[PDB]
Amino acid sequence: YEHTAVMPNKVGIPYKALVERPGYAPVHLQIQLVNTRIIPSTNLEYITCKYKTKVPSPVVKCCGATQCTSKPHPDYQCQVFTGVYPFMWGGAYCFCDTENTQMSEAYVERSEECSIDHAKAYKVHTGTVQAMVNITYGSVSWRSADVYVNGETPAKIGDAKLIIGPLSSAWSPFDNKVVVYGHEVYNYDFPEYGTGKAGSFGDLQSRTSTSNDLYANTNLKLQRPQAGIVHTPFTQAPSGFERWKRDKGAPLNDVAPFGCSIALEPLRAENCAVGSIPISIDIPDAAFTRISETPTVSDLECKITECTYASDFGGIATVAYKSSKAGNCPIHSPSGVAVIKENDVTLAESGSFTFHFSTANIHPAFKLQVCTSAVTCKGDC
Amino acid sequence: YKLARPYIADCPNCGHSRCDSPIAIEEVRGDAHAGVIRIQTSAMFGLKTDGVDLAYMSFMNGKTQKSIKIDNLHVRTSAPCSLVSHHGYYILAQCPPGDTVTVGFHDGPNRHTCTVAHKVEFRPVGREKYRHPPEHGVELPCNRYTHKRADVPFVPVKAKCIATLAPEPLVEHKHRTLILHLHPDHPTLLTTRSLGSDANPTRQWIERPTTVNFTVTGEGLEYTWGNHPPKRVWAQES
Amino acid sequence: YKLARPYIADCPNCGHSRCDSPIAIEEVRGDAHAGVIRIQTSAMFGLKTDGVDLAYMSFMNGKTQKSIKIDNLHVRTSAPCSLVSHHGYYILAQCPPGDTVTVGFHDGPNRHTCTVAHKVEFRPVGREKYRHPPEHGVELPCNRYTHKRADVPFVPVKAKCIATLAPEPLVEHKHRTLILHLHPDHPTLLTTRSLGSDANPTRQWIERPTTVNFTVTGEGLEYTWGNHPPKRVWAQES
Repeated sequence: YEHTAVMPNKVGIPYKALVERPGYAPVHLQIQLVNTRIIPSTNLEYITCKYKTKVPSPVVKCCGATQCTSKPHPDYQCQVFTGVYPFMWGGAYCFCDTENTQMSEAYVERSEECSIDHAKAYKVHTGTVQAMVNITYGSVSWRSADVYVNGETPAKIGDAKLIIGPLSSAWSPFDNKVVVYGHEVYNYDFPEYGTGKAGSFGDLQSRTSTSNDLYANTNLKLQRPQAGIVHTPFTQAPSGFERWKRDKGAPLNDVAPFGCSIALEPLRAENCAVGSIPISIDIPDAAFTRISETPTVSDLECKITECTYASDFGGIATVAYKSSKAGNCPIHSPSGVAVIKENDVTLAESGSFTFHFSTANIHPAFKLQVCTSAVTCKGDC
Repeated sequence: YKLARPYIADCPNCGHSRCDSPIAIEEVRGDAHAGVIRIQTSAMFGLKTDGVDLAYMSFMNGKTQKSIKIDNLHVRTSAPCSLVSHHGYYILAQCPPGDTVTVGFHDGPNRHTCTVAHKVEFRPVGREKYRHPPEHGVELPCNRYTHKRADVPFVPVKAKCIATLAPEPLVEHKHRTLILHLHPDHPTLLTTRSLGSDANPTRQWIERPTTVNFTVTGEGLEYTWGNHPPKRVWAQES
Repeated sequence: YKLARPYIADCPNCGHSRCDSPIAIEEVRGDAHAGVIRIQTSAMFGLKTDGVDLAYMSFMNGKTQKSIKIDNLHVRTSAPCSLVSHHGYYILAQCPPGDTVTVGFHDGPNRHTCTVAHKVEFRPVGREKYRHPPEHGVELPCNRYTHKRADVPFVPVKAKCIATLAPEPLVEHKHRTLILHLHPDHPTLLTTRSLGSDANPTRQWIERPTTVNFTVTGEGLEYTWGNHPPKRVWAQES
């Protein structure tokens, strides 16, 4: 028997559904989405992080010129300044007052802490989506079965043959470019690897930043050495990674638009929580008695003994009935704003079964179906 | 690890007592949201003349090569600071700023204080920065360092550092509405999204007793309330 | 009277990692708007073995009533500080800002010194609190405490602290209307109400040359310029 039900993308509350076929022995069906992981392939574009400026000692040639050219290793910038220091004045008392030349060099590296206190620029390519769909068939309450949501293979697991029609995050709440800070994750788009940015994300770039082999833009601007002292002065624009830390959104993990707990690095969306999830559950005919008990449930009434205003599971109600034969009934609420706590109902000849239910309504009004007879209840509360 | 012997380094501001001093910081590494700082001093801690110890240091004074027990030589940023582990040229200590580190002897020669202005790195976690570990509940990501006595630098390592909390959010579940009565003592980032059959991409900054109403479908919501990681309900109370 | 015995207590920072001090401050009252401090120490001041003196204190450290001179155990900020009165378990002293008090023995290589960051508290005493003593203005009543003991805790009192003053509300008389050009040099609270048939219920904090115009009925008005209690003018051209 295939029974297709729609479960709220909700963790912790088991969603009751019926395998219903009275005159056999209807099967207890509860589906709980324990976890959903949208796992996409992450192509690391570059590391970027808070730089540490490294200033090599400046090559000063007294009575000769010093030459240097720009180098692409990080944002290495040098500048040659001629006639820097006179004789009897300047940071060096060079005999030659015009042939004294200082080459002022500096560059940026990654911080020591970059490895764990670094961000990662990620391109995101197509994933797989696993969904941990616990489908119970038979009077239990748990099984728990992995099933592919993305088009791969149907779950051929024995707990029930599950096809999960696209989840309410059958794709992660991710852009093609995602920043992971390895603390908190932000969807944030940035330039492709090859060119850094000064005063925005990607201040250091490199597939893996080592401290060199980086392509950076930090906008290092050499200044001429101040006179009477040997110094290598430079100015720079804001550290672009740091600027990004000062100019980034809310932590996407905590505001994800699909209710997913977005998790770092290998980007994935854990425990999504928006919408409702189609679940196709194979509960075989083997989990019913084949017309050997006949649940024909007749003269059913619902009395609510107590219920509490919009509660977790504050509903207590009893269904009194007459059944032709004893059985097992799934007692369900096909809502996601109500579930019946129970999912078994003891059919007997003059059977009465007190079941606990949940609704989220002001006055808990849920539709319970046993095997054959269904009611909606209201009563003493 | 703790190879070779200590050396002096130029102090940027020192008295006329010394200047060519020991204990003259080269670098400090942070990103800690604990009160610890990893310090690289000219002087070697965790090494005396006897070689490797765990609570003794050595220094070239620019006048003498000698070692002492850490007592007479105290690190400070105003008040004394107690080291935690020594790795030769590197110290790892509890002393919260690290931005300026002032190492001085108020027992040893004259009234020496070297104060050093040097390299630091620090970063927000992505909610609120803190550098105080109290004993108030939940922790958030931070950096700390190893306690290496053998293999020079203590490698960076992720850790958990306790954050300041405040009177906990009075959650009230209601019909299709979950109002969050919040009572910060400290600025909290309230980031929310609903769970179940809804989900709200909503950042707001909170500070002082306020209410913030959110939709819920009868299936709860997650609220992260700054200096805590996600606190979430999936209730049918909603 | 005082009779609560000297004791030792742990102070967060002494020496390097020393903390096993006596003379350690437990609590502070900073009710004063002046730079005087009321101190609660573990060690009892104002009592030696002879009983009550004016320039001796007692402490344990392996003892129970052993005493020294108030100059041997010397209070400091970052320079010596001389206490003024002893009320047993409580010290009261003048130490330059009264916001940092360090009671310490700087005797030998083991240097125990406890510091507690003390405070100055300003609270209403007129219709507003007021700033620390300066050259400007004249003394007014302030929140404070007794600065001599009874022969254990010092008791609260109103004493006199120099208020920051600056020109009071410069009244400009007009036809039964008073614009008050007020020229603070410091944060002053301007409170008004008319004392004529009308009223002018206005609290406002002011700083620097401003105007605040008020109505009158030709029957006076009050302006309180905080740090004083109500000042009143009555039917001039008011």
